[PDB]
Amino acid sequence: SGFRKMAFPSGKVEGCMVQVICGTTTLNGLWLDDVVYCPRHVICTSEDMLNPNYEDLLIRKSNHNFLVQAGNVQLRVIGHSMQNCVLKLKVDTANPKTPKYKFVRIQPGQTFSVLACYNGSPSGVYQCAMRPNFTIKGSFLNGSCGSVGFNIDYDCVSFCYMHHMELPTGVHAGTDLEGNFYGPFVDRQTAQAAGTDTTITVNVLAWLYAAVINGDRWFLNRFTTTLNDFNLVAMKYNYEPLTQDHVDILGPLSAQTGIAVLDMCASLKELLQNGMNGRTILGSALLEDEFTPFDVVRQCSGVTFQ
Amino acid sequence: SGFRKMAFPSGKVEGCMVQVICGTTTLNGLWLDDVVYCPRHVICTSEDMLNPNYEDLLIRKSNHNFLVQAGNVQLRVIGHSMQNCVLKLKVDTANPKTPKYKFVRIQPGQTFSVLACYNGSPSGVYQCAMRPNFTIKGSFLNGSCGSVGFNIDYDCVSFCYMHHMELPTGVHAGTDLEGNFYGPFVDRQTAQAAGTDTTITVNVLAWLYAAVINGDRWFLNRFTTTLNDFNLVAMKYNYEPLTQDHVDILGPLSAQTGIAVLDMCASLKELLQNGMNGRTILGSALLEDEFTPFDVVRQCSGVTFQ
Repeated sequence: SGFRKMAFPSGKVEGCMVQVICGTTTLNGLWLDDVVYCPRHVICTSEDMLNPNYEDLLIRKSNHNFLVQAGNVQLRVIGHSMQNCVLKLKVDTANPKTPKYKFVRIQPGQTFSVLACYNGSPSGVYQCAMRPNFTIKGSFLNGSCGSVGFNIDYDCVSFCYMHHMELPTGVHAGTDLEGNFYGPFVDRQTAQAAGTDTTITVNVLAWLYAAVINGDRWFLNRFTTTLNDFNLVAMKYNYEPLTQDHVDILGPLSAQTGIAVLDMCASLKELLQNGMNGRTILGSALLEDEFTPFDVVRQCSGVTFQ
Repeated sequence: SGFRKMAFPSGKVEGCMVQVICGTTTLNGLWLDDVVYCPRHVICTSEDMLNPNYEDLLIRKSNHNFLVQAGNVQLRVIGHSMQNCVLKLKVDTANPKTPKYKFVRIQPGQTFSVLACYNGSPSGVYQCAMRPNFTIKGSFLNGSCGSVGFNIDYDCVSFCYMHHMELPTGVHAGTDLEGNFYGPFVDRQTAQAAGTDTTITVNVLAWLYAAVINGDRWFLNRFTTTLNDFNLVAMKYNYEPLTQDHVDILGPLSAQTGIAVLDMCASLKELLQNGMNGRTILGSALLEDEFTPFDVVRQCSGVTFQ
């Protein structure tokens, strides 16, 4: 029993993290097969970041200007190319520790594990949700750029995030591993609006299910609701509209607990309208939205990897 | 910027986790050098757990009754001994993936990373505090026994916890790697009182410092206090008494922020007496006590491993 926000074991990703140096700039890179992926702003100075012309800045760089190191072993760059906002450095050596992997563009509301790195060295691991507004609320200090987010199913590591920047508001923005930013953001040191961050309703419901399974039941009421009625309430408190797809994803959890989804919606509605009145749920005084239905099932069943 | 509850990278520990089978019982073991460590209740059946005589139950076991497997590779047990509540299985092969390591008995209030395992396979990683009452609030399903807690400094993994049991109250109890239980607990399926769980005051203060560093400053007041005055309040809300040792540990954080420890105590005192009035600190609606002063410094500075 018990319910914790836990990350995937990071070992498989630890073996892929490298240090990338170009001029004065040092950040983290991801070494898979004979290719190293990193933020293209590795080529920028502090001044360049204000208004970079990446094509022109990269022209001034050759293969030998990129220094790649995996702890102690030196990697020779034998080719470089820019794919969107990522730089692909072709190296002479295939990573012997390359896991089975995919590149995945995740949807907003989905979760992943971040391996926070500095100077190519892993610092720590934690879970994140991709916010509806395509930001993340991580822990990223100077030099953390190129740190990656991932999910692990069985053998396969699915990379979904590379960290690029912190916005003036202190939230975090980045790309998929094809170098396409999540959200409207660009790799320029400028003012960038994230937009209204809504709560991931389906995740909150999944977490309420997790609570019931672990014996926190006080918030269960004798009321029910409709999708329309509920969504009217959702809109007021800046919650994502709940769809039938969402209802279907929660089906296994409703089946385990014997609580219909719309009954659980009615509980959430009261929590939103009345608050918690000093009580807590799974050790939290607010409604948690960083667990997907999958995360709850995975943890309540105890799925392992490799 | 940003502040997250993050675990140590688990790769070094992943390579040490094995499956231990004795009869019908399967749980996790820790393979270091040519010795495998596991909970001694591996030898128990469900019935045995009610009132086990471990010496007598172990007599009925020989080396060949212990099946140890590291993924696919079979380990031959060439010796077994019981050390307190742990079983030390001598195997024929030294773990090639044995990291530099120590065994450490941590103090209450200290934190560590748990690698949750099932069938010898890592499931996930999260941070825990050893509660003042020597319990932990983890996420441990059936088969998770033998999962370990650790800290990593640079090269060295310091193992501090092995999971043994869940109490009827749903909290978790276990041993150091010498097999001595933290707290008054025993490896018997019986009723066991944990005792009053107090809040780790020094950790709450460290976290308040973390908040200030990240720009959450609303709770800073124009008041101050004494240790005695503060501790009078602490006692009322079941907080650990704050000592001068605690004050000294917080010194670096007071120096960074320019907020005296006793001034920060005065803020905490008001928070305890008035609550948060609907506001949050570092995304929490309650006071967090699972970050040590070390954890805050580590994360605010960005210390890496290997």
